Amino acid sequence: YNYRYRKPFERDISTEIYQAGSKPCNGVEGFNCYFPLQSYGF
Amino acid sequence: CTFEYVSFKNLREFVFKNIDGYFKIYSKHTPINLVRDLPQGFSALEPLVDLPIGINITRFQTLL
Ligand SMILES: *[C@@H]1O[C@H](CO)[C@@H](O[C@@H]2O[C@H](CO)[C@@H](O)[C@H](O)[C@H]2NC(C)=O)[C@H](O)[C@H]1NC(C)=O
Repeated sequence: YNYRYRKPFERDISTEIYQAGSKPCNGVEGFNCYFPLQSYGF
Repeated sequence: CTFEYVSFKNLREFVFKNIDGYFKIYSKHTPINLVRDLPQGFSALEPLVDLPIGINITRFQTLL
């Protein structure tokens, strides 16, 4: 589970949550508020 | 944090632009004999550096 993913040649390491709906998530995980990096599971 | 690099009379002019994650700098240094405003005249800035920063910019600030 070490390897992770979410303009040209951009890089974006910001750790802020998916505000996946109208909720201001304030870093709290829940419905419409999800951690921004997935991982592979090799 | 992935990148690091090293290298009124004095009017110094610069251009800063970001394209495809490169940061491009052009410059020109000249004497002048004026105070309130940029002198009415012409010369071209020439390229200094072309740095592979890969980073987003929308705001900037100057250090005195
Ligand atoms: C570069 O930074 C700007 C912010 O300074 C980003 O623009 C925002 O993008 C989000 C995407 O969801 C929008 O909700 C905001 O309305 C945008 N704000 C402004 C001021 O335009 C931009 O997307 C960033 N680009 C990259 C590739 O990181």
